[PDB]
Amino acid sequence: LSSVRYGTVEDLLAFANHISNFYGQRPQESGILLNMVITPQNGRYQIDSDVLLIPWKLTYRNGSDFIPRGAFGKVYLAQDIKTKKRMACKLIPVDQFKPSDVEIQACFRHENIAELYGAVLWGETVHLFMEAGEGGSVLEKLESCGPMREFEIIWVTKHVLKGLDFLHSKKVIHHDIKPSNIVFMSTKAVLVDFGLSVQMTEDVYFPKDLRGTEIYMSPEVILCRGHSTKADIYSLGATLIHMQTGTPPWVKRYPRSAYPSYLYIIHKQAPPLEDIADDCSPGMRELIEASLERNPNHRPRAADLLKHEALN
Ligand SMILES: c1ccc(-c2cc3c(cn2)ncc2ncn(-c4ccc5nc(NCCN6CCOCC6)sc5c4)c23)cc1
Repeated sequence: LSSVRYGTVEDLLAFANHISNFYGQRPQESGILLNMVITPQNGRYQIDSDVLLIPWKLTYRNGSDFIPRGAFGKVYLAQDIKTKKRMACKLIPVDQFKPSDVEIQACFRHENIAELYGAVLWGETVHLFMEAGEGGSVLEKLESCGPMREFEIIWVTKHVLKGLDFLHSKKVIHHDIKPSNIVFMSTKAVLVDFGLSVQMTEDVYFPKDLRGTEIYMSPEVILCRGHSTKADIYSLGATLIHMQTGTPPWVKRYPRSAYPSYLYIIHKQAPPLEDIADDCSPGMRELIEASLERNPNHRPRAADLLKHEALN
């Protein structure tokens, strides 16, 4: 409350609720750390003096760069100067900070999901220290070495589906599955960015605002008339197209302009079966076109997709 301390998920959530309930006062540290990732100095965790914070920007070279709708804050690369340990840092202001920004990552832990290390308030900014992938993002790999080979896609898709299956079993819709939100580790691929993620109360989720990245959006998400976890499956299909072609589903056929109409194009023409790569196995084609299925009730679950012939 007055200083940064080590705590539980309960301590973390109690702090998040207090922040959501005064500028010009001396900036003092306060918050809860779930993991001991910041080296203390004189019995304090002084992130302003001991944590190296630099903006984390991705170099986009293909128009494969879409700003997420309803997104807030900034992504920074945080590094504890003493241990030289790298972490991701989601910087959110006090007024915009609410308990949903941490709830998913703090309560639901899985191998294919990025771990939440803690939340530190310093002045007017709340710092969300998270697990970082030492091997970069899927987008970085695509922009660097070009379109991915089928075996490399199968390896990533197997890991992504395990993380989706987990979140979908806990009734959580990720809402932003894109190559930039899938990162590489030494033995796995992990899902990041839980800012747009919601926990489902009932069988159908009714959004108040249109949130997410437009090119990977399903036809039911654009409509805002209700959707479920199946929305993430369409987005996976859209990322699968991005992985094998080097560009997301609609960008090539319908170029980028100051007057875009992608929400209309997806609604009138989805699934993007024309954007699927010409040189891909019949099994892999079958996997993509089923995940892009127009009707969410006829689209497979993450558990069904893991059992597919292409992956095995
Ligand atoms: C939120 C919190 C943490 C991460 C994150 C990124 C990682 C990582 C672990 N975690 N491990 C390795 C890695 N190699 C590159 N990246 C990387 C770096 C920056 C980056 N920015 C992205 N999006 C820009 C849009 N912002 C707008 C504000 O709201 C959030 C989204 S995706 C993205 C991905 C990463 C991502 C988002």
